[PDB]
Amino acid sequence: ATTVSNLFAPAADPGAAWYLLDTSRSLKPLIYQERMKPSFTSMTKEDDEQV
Amino acid sequence: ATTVSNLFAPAADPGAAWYLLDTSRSLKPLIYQERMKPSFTSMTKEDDEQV
Repeated sequence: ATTVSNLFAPAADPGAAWYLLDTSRSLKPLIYQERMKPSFTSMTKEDDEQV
Repeated sequence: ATTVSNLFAPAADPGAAWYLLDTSRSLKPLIYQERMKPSFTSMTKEDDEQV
């Protein structure tokens, strides 16, 4: 705690143990979508909006 | 325009010129997107509606 100066939060870590700080967790990789076919509802009805 | 009670407006146009007095220009001709698919939203997946 500093009475006046509160600039930022420089962080120091050992990063050498079996684990690391703020470990990341993922279930499955990233998926991408292209609703461009004529069968897509919005791109035929929503003023031809494709997403 | 002359007289009172203005009448309908005929028009005199030549046809010899290959570039006619008017012109209808289009990016694409007629195109159709009949969605006869079992997975289409409104035929089996939102309603019993074929479009």
